Amino acid sequence: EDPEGSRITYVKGDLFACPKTDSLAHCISEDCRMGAGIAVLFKKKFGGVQELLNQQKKSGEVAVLKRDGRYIYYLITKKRASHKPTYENLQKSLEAMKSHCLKNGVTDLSMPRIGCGLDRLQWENVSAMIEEVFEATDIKITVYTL
Repeated sequence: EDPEGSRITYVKGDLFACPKTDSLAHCISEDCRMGAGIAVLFKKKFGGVQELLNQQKKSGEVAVLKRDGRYIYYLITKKRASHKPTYENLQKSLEAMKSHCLKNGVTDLSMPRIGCGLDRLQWENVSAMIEEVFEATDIKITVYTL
């Protein structure tokens, strides 16, 4: 009797108070503008705007910063901040993140309800997508809501 446990755990609280060893993820546009929502706090806490731009990542890719021995993943899901993401680009970006996690030994991720709220995707779809992308890995995801 060897319980895998849930892929996704839900926590009411502050994403940025997650374990310091967890990597973090959220969604941004190719323009790397982080002027609304939780992105504002990613910008304040981790910076990296020019470093991210220099990676020249496109929709469906992931830009990455290393901060304090773990990673901050910038899922590039749309071209511009005022646009809306497709599920297809979100999936591609998550796959990209997964492959980086696996290459770099990341086993624990924390994130908000990615794509949802202002990006106007439906959480039931995103959670299913996360489950599909991370199946057959031992990467656990904690999703934070204030």
